[PDB]
Amino acid sequence: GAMNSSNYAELFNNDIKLFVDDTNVYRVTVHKTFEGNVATKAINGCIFTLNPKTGHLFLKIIHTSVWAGQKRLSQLAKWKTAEEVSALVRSLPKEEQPKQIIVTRKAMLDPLEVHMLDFPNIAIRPTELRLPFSAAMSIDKLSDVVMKATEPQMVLFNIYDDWLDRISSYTAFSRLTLLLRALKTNEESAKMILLSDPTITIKSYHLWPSFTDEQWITIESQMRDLILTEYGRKYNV
Amino acid sequence: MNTVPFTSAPIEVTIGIDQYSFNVKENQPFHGIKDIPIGHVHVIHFQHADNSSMRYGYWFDCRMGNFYIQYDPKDGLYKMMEERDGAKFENIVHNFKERQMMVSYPKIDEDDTWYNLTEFVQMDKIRKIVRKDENQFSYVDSSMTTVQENELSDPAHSLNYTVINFKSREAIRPGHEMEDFLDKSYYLNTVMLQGIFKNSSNYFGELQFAFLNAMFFGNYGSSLQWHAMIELICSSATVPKHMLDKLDEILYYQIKTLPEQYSDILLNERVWNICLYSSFQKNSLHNTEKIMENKYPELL
Ligand SMILES: CCOC(=O)c1csc(NC2CC2)n1
Repeated sequence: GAMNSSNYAELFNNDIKLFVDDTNVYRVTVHKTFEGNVATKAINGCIFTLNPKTGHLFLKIIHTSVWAGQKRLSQLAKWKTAEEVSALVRSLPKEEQPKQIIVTRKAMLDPLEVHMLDFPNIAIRPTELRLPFSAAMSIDKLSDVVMKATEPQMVLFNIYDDWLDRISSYTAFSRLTLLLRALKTNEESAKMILLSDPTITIKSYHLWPSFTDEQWITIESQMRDLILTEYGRKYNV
Repeated sequence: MNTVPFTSAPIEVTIGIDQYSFNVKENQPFHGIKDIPIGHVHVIHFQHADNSSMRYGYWFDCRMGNFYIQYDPKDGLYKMMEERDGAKFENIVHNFKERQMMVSYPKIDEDDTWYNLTEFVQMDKIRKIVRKDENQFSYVDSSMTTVQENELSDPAHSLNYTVINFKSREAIRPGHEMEDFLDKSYYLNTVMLQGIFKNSSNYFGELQFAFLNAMFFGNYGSSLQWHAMIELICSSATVPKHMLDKLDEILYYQIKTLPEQYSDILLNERVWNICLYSSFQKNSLHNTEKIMENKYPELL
């Protein structure tokens, strides 16, 4: 059923699963019209579809042309998400298809369930976790490929870089979620933490900097401080 | 005007006949029900005094044979039977009327309630939902489950209502997923009306039968079916105008008939609020919305 703290290690067992986050699919800027009314302008979006065990990220870029002439876009976005996730599963070899898909927002359940009717043995699950995947567009290379797209496009990444060579998938996911939680809570300070030292670079084929094990402990500690603080500066504690 | 005689009444029982009911005491000299209107299906139903569990009864049409009730002390219930000897039957009945041992079907002449509740209900269709082909009448009780309930266990004792499932391949055309889920007109008009029921009369007949089973026997699986058939119409943007007008009449009389103390368990809050206030047909059910708002405003 629902995914929560009680069954959290299930993410890192050997049943293929994907998280689907739709929070960046339909993105707009709100602005004033010459007449003084308000209008939206859409910008490119993305579906964030992530294998938490392996780090494989299927980033389906949603180009603004998909919204042209359409009504009720926030509703359409959930069904567009489900259409693209279903298309992705059908494109995978059977032995690569997920046994479960976990949606980060419950409004994705019915759209995905309907699109996946042909896959009755794939479980569609919500979660009680408040995962910070919305912050994916704070990862510079992901933001860059989304904003530069001129057409629909799928781009594949490993969101863990090479971490699984040194750490388990439970630890890698924990680090990912801490980084993203920090970026969501205070993007500038989070990004300052990640890049303050010019000698630690991001490899061309990576998303995050090439930290040593020790430097990752310092970094993770600074992210927890940031998250703690902001929770004071927010709640005055 | 036809008659359903009783051999006897050995156990204390509340007897229903359509929307009427009366109490019969243990071994009271009761020999049946007379003056039953021809032209409608009917239901005769029972609740034993000792055990309020297992409400049960019989759907029948007096045009299809001579039917009587006889208590079975082994199976412990009043059983409907058919008498094939026509002269034996008439002779039995005439004797019982002469001694005035029968209750009269107590229809007020102004009153169209029963017609309005069974307008589209036919015995032939009841017998396909309730499969027991050797009998012309159909037994139903509180506990019987529906085919769809059994998919989610004795098939002989099931209610074979038409399966309706909004998240099903039958309901959703490949490539129209959002369109077909948010506007069920395809599923209503093509799959169900043209394909399965053939016309709206058969659809309404099954809807009315499900309601009655749900009210009279407390059949939870009939309620499920009644609400599903309402919801499929209300969630369709494209419904023939005559169906909508007829549905409003059908539901009005169903809601009118539901006694105040049984609606809390029967009325599914979500279906009714969606149908009356959110759905495509939110503005098409004026009589039903007015009685619902005046009779049952809490649910909403
Ligand atoms: C005329 C009195 O009404 C009832 O007896 C009644 C209506 S719905 C119901 N039960 C539902 C199955 C849950 N019992």
